[PDB]
Amino acid sequence: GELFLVGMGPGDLPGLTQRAREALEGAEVVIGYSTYVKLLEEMGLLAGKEVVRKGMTEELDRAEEALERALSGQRVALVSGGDPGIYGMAAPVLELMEERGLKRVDGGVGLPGRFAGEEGEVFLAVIPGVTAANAVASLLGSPLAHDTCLISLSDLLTPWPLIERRLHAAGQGDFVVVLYNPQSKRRDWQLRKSAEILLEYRPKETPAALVKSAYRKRQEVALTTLEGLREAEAGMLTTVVIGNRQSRFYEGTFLTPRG
Amino acid sequence: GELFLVGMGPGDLPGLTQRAREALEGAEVVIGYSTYVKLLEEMGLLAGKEVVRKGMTEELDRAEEALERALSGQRVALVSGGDPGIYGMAAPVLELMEERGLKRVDGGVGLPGRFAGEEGEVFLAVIPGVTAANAVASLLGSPLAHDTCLISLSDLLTPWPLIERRLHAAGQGDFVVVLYNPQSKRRDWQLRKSAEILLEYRPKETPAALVKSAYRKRQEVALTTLEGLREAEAGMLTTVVIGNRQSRFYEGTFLTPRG
Ligand SMILES: Nc1ncnc2c1ncn2[C@@H]1O[C@H](CSCC[C@H](N)C(=O)O)[C@@H](O)[C@H]1O
Ligand SMILES: Nc1ncnc2c1ncn2[C@@H]1O[C@H](CSCC[C@H](N)C(=O)O)[C@@H](O)[C@H]1O
Repeated sequence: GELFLVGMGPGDLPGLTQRAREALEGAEVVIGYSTYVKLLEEMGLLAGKEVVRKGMTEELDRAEEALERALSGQRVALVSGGDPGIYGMAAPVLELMEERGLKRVDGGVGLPGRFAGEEGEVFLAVIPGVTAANAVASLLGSPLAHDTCLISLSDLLTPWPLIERRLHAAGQGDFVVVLYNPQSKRRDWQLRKSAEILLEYRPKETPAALVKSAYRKRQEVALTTLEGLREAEAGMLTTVVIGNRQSRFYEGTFLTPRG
Repeated sequence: GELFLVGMGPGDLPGLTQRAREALEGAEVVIGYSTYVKLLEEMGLLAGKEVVRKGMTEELDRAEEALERALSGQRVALVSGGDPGIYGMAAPVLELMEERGLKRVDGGVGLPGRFAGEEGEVFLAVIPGVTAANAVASLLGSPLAHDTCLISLSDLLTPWPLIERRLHAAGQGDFVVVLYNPQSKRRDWQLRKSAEILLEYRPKETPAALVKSAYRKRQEVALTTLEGLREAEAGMLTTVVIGNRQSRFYEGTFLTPRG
């Protein structure tokens, strides 16, 4: 069967690539987390297709569901917000295929590729999409105009000590920092802690920003400073951007110099 | 006037977002480096528009050209490969506007935004696109599935010592690394040096890859190891990806684990 991991971009119809539109068009079954599936449903892109979102809350369940359906011979589209390879479905799917002992049967390298196992075969492809970092940057100015680090604050499946390590490294290397999954329930202090770590490498007045629901309804852009981040509140659909030692604000824009 | 910095994505027609297509459609004048402009011309997207590519070799010239035209009241589309905010035109344009003393006249934050000065006004917007990192990752597997660092090896306008610093930090933090502008003429040793720096933090057998002209003609995917990178040759349209201490190869795919 076919299994296409389709990156949706930030969330609006214009945000998808034609390649993503085409992948959805050819899919017989579309799988993804409720919120994303509904966005596509509202766009009117899932008419006449089997839509699967019930019981798709868990990352692993979505991957297993999509893989078993593809192995059975269905043309599946597993949707991800932004890009599937950035804290998305690409990794869970490959890890599951590896676990199931699927082997490449076309002699190729990378993807797309055809794989097969005792339980069938699957043509796997990843359709890229605009990731949150680039999407929120377009709503800020040129914050990522220089070397950037992408870090997820989702301690889920990743030790906080390591995240601290990633933050110190990003801090000492003077990288612009983009925080994915900035705030949680279990640990409502991670954002503040992240800011304090970075504060040891760059000024309090270092430009920072919290962009919520980029390109979606209730989109919100909030400019602040690294120091201000210590008391900031972030949602589940928020991406935080922290400038480097050269970043500065220019007439409302977050400007990170090219040189 | 209008000035839209349009991200083209990797280079093929399906790679553009509908938002990018729409920005080009509404533009009266399209500006960009020869190679990118021609790609769009081949796609048949510039019919009936004033196309500017002669004398557009320099980054600064393209920005100045686009800005002066917009200030004069033209609807301009300044095109960039991938995303305009990743080693693109977003920074040069903002820096030029700042230099010219343009001030925001709509009370907004971030972008899009309207700016004006002694020489006129301009409505500035950045249309995001799939950046090379995400585009080549889709052709590899799930290499960027965890925290990633984007570094440009273009010593142009950026001291090599700093790049070394960025590399050591990325190395010590165990970040997956994506190298933009990997090889030059003046310094045909930067790639090898970069590999040697990272070799002090992760194994020789650490997965690595060189992806050339992703989604374009003569696209090429080459899998190798960090050690192998010391003797690798990269082109101007090549992006290099180096896995972290957990990355591994799986049946032809570059797999960086999610946890
Ligand atoms: N529209 C949007 N606006 C702001 N941040 C967003 C966003 N969509 C996704 N994110 C960010 O991404 C996190 C989910 S992690 C999955 C990310 C996705 N594969 C991508 O490429 O963007 C969120 O917690 C948030 O930090
Ligand atoms: N189609 C493609 N395949 C591989 N690398 C590419 C590419 N297009 C751009 N790049 C990478 O980007 C570098 C130019 S720097 C400009 C990058 C662009 N704004 C973006 O978002 O991708 C190249 O030297 C190369 O490393």
